Amino acid sequence: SEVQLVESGGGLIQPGGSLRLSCAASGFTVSSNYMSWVRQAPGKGLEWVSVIYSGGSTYYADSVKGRFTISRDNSKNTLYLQMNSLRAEDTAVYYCARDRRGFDYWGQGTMVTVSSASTKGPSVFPLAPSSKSTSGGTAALGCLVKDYFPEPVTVSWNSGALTSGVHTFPAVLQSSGLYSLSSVVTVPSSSLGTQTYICNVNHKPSNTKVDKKVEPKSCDKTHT
Amino acid sequence: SEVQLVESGGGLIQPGGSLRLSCAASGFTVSSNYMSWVRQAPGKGLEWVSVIYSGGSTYYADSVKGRFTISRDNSKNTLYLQMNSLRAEDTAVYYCARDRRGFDYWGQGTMVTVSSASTKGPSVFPLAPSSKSTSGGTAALGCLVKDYFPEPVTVSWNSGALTSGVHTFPAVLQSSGLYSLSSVVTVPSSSLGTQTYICNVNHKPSNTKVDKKVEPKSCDKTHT
Amino acid sequence: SDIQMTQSPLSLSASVGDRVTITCRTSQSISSYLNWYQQKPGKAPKLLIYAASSLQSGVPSRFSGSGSGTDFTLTISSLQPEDFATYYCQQTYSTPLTFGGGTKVEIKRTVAAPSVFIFPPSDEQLKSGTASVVCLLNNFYPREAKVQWKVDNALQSGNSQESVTEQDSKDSTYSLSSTLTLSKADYEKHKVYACEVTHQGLSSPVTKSFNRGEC
Amino acid sequence: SDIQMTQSPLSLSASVGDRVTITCRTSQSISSYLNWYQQKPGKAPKLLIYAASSLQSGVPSRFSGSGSGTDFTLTISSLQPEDFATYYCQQTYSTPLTFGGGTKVEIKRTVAAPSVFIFPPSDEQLKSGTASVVCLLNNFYPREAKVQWKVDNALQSGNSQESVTEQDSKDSTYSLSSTLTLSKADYEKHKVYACEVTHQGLSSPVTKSFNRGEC
Amino acid sequence: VQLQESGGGLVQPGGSLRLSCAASGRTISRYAMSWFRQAPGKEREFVAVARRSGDGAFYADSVQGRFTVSRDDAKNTVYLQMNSLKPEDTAVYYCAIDSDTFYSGSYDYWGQGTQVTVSS
Amino acid sequence: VQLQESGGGLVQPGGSLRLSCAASGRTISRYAMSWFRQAPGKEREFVAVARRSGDGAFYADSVQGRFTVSRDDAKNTVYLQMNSLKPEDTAVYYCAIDSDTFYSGSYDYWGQGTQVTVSS
Amino acid sequence: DVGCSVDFSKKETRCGTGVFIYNDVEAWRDRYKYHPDSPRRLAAAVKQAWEEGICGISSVSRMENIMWKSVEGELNAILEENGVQLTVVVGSVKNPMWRGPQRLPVPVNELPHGWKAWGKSYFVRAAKTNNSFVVDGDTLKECPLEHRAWNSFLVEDHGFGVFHTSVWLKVREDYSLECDPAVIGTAVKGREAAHSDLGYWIESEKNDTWRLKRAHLIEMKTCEWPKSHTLWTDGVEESDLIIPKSLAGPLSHHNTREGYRTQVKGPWHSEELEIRFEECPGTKVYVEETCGTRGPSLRSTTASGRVIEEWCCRECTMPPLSFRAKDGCWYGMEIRPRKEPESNLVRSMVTA
Amino acid sequence: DVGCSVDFSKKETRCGTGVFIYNDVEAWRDRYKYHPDSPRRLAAAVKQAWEEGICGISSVSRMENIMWKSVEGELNAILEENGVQLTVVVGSVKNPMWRGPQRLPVPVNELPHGWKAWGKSYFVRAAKTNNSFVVDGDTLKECPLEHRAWNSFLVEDHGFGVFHTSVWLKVREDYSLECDPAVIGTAVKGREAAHSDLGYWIESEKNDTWRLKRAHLIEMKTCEWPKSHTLWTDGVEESDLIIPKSLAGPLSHHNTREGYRTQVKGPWHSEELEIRFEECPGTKVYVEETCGTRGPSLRSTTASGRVIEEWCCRECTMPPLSFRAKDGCWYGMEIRPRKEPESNLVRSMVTA
Ligand SMILES: *[C@@H]1O[C@H](CO)[C@@H](O)[C@H](O)[C@H]1NC(C)=O
Repeated sequence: SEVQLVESGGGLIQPGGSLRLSCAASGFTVSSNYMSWVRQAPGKGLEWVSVIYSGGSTYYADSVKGRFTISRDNSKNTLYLQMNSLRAEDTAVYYCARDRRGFDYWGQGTMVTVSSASTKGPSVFPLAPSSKSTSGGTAALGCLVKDYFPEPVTVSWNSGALTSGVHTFPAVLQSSGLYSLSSVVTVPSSSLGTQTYICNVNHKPSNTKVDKKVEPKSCDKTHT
Repeated sequence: SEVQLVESGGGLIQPGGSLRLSCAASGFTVSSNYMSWVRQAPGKGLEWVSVIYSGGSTYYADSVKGRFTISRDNSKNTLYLQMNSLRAEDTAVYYCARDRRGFDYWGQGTMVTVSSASTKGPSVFPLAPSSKSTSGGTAALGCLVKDYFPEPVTVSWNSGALTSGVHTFPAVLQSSGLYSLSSVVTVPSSSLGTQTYICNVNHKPSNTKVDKKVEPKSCDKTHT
Repeated sequence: SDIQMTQSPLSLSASVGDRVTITCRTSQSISSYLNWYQQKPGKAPKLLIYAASSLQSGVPSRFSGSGSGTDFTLTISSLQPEDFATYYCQQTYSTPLTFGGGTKVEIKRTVAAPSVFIFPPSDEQLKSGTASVVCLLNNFYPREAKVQWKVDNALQSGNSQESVTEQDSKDSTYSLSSTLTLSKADYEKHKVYACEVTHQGLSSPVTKSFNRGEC
Repeated sequence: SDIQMTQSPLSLSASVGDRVTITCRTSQSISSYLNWYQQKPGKAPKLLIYAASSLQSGVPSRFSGSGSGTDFTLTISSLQPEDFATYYCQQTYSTPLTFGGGTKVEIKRTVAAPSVFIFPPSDEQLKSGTASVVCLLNNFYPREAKVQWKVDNALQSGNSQESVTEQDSKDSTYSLSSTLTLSKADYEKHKVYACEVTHQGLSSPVTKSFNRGEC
Repeated sequence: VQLQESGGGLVQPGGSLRLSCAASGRTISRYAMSWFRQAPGKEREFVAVARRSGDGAFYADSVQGRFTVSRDDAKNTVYLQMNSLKPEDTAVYYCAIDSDTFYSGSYDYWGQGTQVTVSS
Repeated sequence: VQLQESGGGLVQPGGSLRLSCAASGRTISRYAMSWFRQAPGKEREFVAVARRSGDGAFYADSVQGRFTVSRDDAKNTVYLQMNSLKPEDTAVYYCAIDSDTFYSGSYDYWGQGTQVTVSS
Repeated sequence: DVGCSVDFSKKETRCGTGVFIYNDVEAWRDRYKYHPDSPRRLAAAVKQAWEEGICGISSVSRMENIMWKSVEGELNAILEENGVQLTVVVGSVKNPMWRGPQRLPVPVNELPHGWKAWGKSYFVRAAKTNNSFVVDGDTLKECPLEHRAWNSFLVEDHGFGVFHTSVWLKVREDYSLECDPAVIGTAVKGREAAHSDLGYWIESEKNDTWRLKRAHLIEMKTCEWPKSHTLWTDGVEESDLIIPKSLAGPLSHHNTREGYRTQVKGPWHSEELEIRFEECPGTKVYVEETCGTRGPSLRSTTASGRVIEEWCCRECTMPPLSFRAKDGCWYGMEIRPRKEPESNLVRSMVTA
Repeated sequence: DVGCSVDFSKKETRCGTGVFIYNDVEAWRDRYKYHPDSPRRLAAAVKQAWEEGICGISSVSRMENIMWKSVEGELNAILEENGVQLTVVVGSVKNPMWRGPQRLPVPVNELPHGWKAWGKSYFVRAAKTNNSFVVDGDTLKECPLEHRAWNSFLVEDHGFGVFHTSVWLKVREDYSLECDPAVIGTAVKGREAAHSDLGYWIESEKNDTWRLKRAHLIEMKTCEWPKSHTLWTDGVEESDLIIPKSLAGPLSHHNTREGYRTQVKGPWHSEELEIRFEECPGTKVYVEETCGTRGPSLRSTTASGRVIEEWCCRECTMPPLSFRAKDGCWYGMEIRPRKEPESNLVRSMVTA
């Protein structure tokens, strides 16, 4: 078969837990080559973890000394990494690479998440179009989705009938262990009176589906 | 010349930092006898950390393996322990001890604190006496201190003029990384209306001194 | 796997002049490496009896112990005033050098019941969007008791912390304090707060409550 | 000691048909063990140039590199639409096999100013005891910009989080949204909330504001 | 699970008596048991509790130095010894079994109780 | 600190002209520089900006393909070459300096308006 | 340093300089004799130790025991001539040699008088007295384990002009759990290595990656193998050392094998043992996923003489790991019988 | 396996059995008959290497260079039978032998022609062509470093000493950074041990926790010493290996010295070097707190014959590390000149 590396064994683990990653290999034997583990955090560069020579010697990156351990099974031609005492800062995508005269082969990767937060439907608060955002016959409106877990969240407007001039911002992770998101859209001012604009939210890992129709703030002074 | 193990190198360190501990010795030579470091967590028992034989070998606990390293300066009979990648759970009191038959010698200890906070004056709230804590002519009035750092305050009453009946609960740590305690004193009812009572809180590192006067309530109409 | 220790009993009651049996079990035969340490709060542990039958130099001659196999034992001939502390054992056969859990030796007295109160969160604190609710138990014995929180007859859980003092030096009772913290947005959702108590000294539960907004 | 692998420039702008130059630098002579990888958003890296002068089989002939000692270089003769990615350099001389700091090449595109907006917190969020603010900048170029939050003309700091959009596919412009979160007890103290904007394509800053509870 | 108590009677001051408590359907070796009394028209009050082996039992202030309690797992029975009685002891007595952990102080089952009287 | 612009004058349509910005206090070798113009009866508008050597320069939408910037770190001076001028471009021109980095982009100092007119 | 080195591999005569292993295990007493320090100070030590109730030292190594049952007589004579009342005794050792807690002391001075070494000293006989300082022996009921001694002697020099070794020794003043370094040697040359002790001879080879080849064990110590005399002490954990770390095994990749873990319940009581990676006669070790889990070592010969011809296991690199003993062939923990119950077969003594 | 020895401190002599390690450096070895596969296959490899941009070689070890030099003529004569116009040109070697990013390939086919490569009876000559295939020398300009090869031969057998002294080689089939195993041997006896190969000889002593005693160096390799052939690997960090890991130093606790760190700026350009811990002639290595900081090794002998006596340092522990070379005395990085300038002297060209 073609030369490839295929990892497996990712998931969600509480802090202090443990996990073991497997990177199979094909087309060549791990025993006569130099193999490594490489990881990249979401939104950052590449980093090298460990290496196991063909003579059996192994070296590890400082940040993972003690906690990690690299080994191989010569019968099934497999490359193992042992992950003990998982931290929160150990979130990344992990690759295995082969060195011959340069890391000329790579694997697709596998995602490892370390979070103690408890799973959850989102909170949706509409953003009201106002004269502040109205200028030259065009106005902007949106919705706000907050405090959900886990990913992924999907946002659409008017059941997908609206597909232009609409932006969905990247998801952020809050200090509370939950994600946040925002969505905005621009529309001509005259369409506000007849065109009913709503924002649909879906969060499948909690079986939650929400919808919200957006209006300008109503100021009928019924206070007394 | 006598046997006395003496540690040093304690303090406060933020997560991810590094620190080096040094257990000097006297009266005997380190290289001729084994050595170890021992730690006790807050409100918990004893646990073993490492050992360095006389011939050179060394062993480490399975939890701090890798992040830690033990060594000795054979030229000055010193016993070093070096820590990197510290965490919050690494708080404890650490000891260095010998091993001949049993752990027949222990040192004195030093405290290691790991927290990302800064020096925060205490918040003082009075517990005014009421019918809710009075029984048989004696009533309890106290003060509440909250959200401070570093180690707890030294509470007092009437600047030492009052000497009997004072209580001070042990401090506790909140999930915000700050301390808490309660103070209470019991006095005869007749002294409520004729004797002034003041609770003093002092927080030496922050140069913060507060005098709070505790008095019975007043539901009288004095809003304006 | 490694070799494990298991002390017992975790806490024992016995008046001065008594005799107490203490066991320190290990998981597999370790010959006769057994050690006994005495630590008093705020001090480094010290060693009394090693080698499972030998006595350290300078130790008073009232301690002793023995055992064979995986089961060992220690005893004090006649408890004196100086023995109010906790004791750990250990092995020194093969690394790791496991220690023992611990034991507490308690002074002896008779059964007493507490006094149950409750406090309201001062309105001044609500100007900062926080509300602390406190329940109190006073001067009871022995150490072991139970308290819980109920609001509108609903059972609270996982949002409170306790604080228990040590033994009183004169009457030898214990005081327990519990705090329940709620934000101003949650504090005004409910009407009545209550605290519950049950202990060996009472034949039925004791309950108290205070309603919101009473000065 | 390890070997540092600085890269430059962090990002560069060049259109189709241009000739681009990138530089990777190392802290000591690594012989001629230098590698160049091309990673596109959300994909694994792949190898272009090894040995500092050699060409991996299959790579198109517009790629070339050179240099000796601590200074190497890479060049593309005629940049093309499909080469919008990031470039990492690496050395496989001695462990640890360190990587480079990355550089992003803007294959496309002239100068525009942003459109500024603001939103007030909806009341039903105040039923939970907290409020959030939003400020939006739409369709500006180049990527550099700045946004600050001011309340009653007082400067906030360290309590707002901002998110950016990827270069717009059809028009090649960015968008930035900054969200500020405060507790209700703090949200009700103030009177004026505003957003401040700054850009190289603007002569003077821009401002938007709203009054608390304004309807 | 059901319980029964027997051993009451009338005795002169300074006499002696031995009360017993028994249960069916539960093995008490794992649990402790509680002893209670009740004066005429008053609420039931605590007397004593018998713990597992090693921990013995704890006695109320009034009975300490006078009464004694003992347990027999093999016969599913618990006994109480009364000495140096005085007219004040007159009250109905009850026995109950606690939960397996003494922290709760909660009782799973209760006995019927019987009268005990002392007169001069 | 003071800046000084030079190169003002008059030119017929279709001509060309060159101007210079000189500064003091800060060294130009590390900092980018920008110009601005204001036509009669209208508000100031961005014209062009030049970054450090190799960092390039960016031109507005209107002046694209007509103007071009240059700088001299050694002589502490910056020039613009204007070609294909037309009467519309008449406006007072200014020269201002930026901060340490383009990610900051806050203008520190500004020059003195110099007259430029195109007519015939 | 110069040596013959008739290279049997290439049939090549050689000469030069270097370092040479010697397999001094098999030719045990054709080469080695052992005598202690001046028995007067040893007598003083045993006197100053009896005050603390020492029963008497159990030997760690056959050398120590064979010195014990050689120097008794003049030790007794030196004790008697000084007026001391004590009788030293010695018996027959039993494998394994367990770890006794106590330690011998070291006298600060010798007795002022006593020279009974002179004349016909070894052969003076006297009646038995009330005090027994029992060394080894079947006195396990007479004296509980906790009062014995262990590992109280060091080696300093050996080699003498008597055509046999005269290993000098003396009492230890230092606590230690480590095996003796003076009589241990190891080396590697190309594709061969050897870990060697006076009772242990362990051979390792490079097939694919280093591994264990053969071991010859005449005694079963219980001291710890030092690290400085070990090859490749890195990246290895105790769960795989075939020879348990507690029974004086070395911590190395050369001391491992694929498909096997530490052998804690091996026949560590036998008189003589050799570890050979070959099947026991009349047997064949299968590998199957359905076999049972680990258990005590089972001899291949029934008490009546019958042998079993089927064994299985799950994780072993087939076929054998066997111990060769004087009374039969012992298999490994991971290999267990396929049809016969473990009840009928002779089972290893409790050595957990 | 069989042989003898003779000790020096004691005169006891004995034959026996075991494992034998020999020193093979001081005599610079004898003259041997190398057999690199079939020199015809090596020639085909030299062609296919030129076809793909390989234009030279830098020797990894002096044995490799000497084999090249001794087979140069037949290499040139072996290709002329077919359509190949290469011309090997072998020069002298320089120290250290910097590495090469390329690797000689492994041909799958061979040039079909006569077998006359080995031992042609004189009369071998060839005609010089335009383009060379250089090997070492001053041919840097003709073939830049990045197009050179390095470390592509693997020993297979080196016996036949009685009648042929034939050493056989091959072209290795896989990438690697570590030295050749087959020529490495190490041994330990009690208080001493040694690591060595064809050009490396390293000695260690048990003073306290073991240390480094002496080492003799005739070449400056730049491979990495395998870990299976070293003593007490774990617990050590590469910042304290006296012979840098890049110059094929081993990772060991025997490979170090208290007070000194890795020596990466040493005189690794001399032809022959002896590592010895002792003060050089006329030198007085003080210990001072005001002394300087690490720096490139400075020779004790000036190009004019002048020498500098007084040197100081802070972190050193006596005796001091020094390299003895045919040029003169070279000191270590830690010990800097006490008062004399660090630049008005024969400074080691930076060997970082
Ligand atoms: C020995 O080594 C070879 C190659 O190193 C390997 O394929 C083989 O399986 C090993 N074992 C045997 C018994 O040949």
